[PDB]
Amino acid sequence: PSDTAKKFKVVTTFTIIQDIAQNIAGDVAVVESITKPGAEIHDYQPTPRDIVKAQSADLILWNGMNLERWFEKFFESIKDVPSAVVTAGITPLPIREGPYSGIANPHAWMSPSNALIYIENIRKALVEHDPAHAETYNRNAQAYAEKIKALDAPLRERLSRIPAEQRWLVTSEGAFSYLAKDYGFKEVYLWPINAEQQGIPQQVRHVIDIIRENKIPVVFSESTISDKPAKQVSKETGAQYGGVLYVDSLSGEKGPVPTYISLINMTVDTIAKGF
Ligand SMILES: [Zn+2]
Repeated sequence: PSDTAKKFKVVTTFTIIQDIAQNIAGDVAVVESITKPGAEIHDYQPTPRDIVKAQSADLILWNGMNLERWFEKFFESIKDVPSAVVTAGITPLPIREGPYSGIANPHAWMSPSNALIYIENIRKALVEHDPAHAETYNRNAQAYAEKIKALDAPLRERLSRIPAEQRWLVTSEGAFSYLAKDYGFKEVYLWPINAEQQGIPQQVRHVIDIIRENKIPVVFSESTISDKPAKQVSKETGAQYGGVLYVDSLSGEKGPVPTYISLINMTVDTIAKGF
């Protein structure tokens, strides 16, 4: 097939988009993520090796919706490589309280129906910038979208033993708003979006309140942030610590969450197991 031939190179900001894009690209392009699995993605601090990586790319993809607060500054260091957001056509859910009230929640990929839009935007970008391989990108995008569509029934079935009134999803970052909307959960979080911020101790008390009044049985944390506030809530309440949920990062390839599909599956399975 050729060990020497330089393939079209895509660099993504973080691992979820890398894996979605690699499924669309197949063996016709190579996709690499800037952030490493487990690394916090909202306020990531790029290195000089990161600049070298993106400079080597033919196309740079990012979430937008101000997810990657570092990206626009990072992109100043890149010359003559185009960049594209992958969330065009996504309906934002706003953050509802605090100093980020009204800012778009950037975690749109946790809705599998939204992931179809991610796939379409990535397909368009790949076809635009590497048109010689359009048939491969289109074939692959269609087959991957069908895989994602086929998740809806098993995911809903996996959550089907939790009656509507009990469907409370208590997490650390409020990163699950789109998933909660899709599957009919009421979200509760310890902070509305990852950031250096005040007010988490106050919110811990508020969440203990909500847990106690609704007798919610489980609370979670996520793979790139601290599990201490979540475990503070579980200690003070009848709720068990059920975490860890995956949203901002895949695991390593040898870890429990190597792919975007595995991420959606593991997050849903862990929620269901909590109940
Ligand atoms: Zn996040």
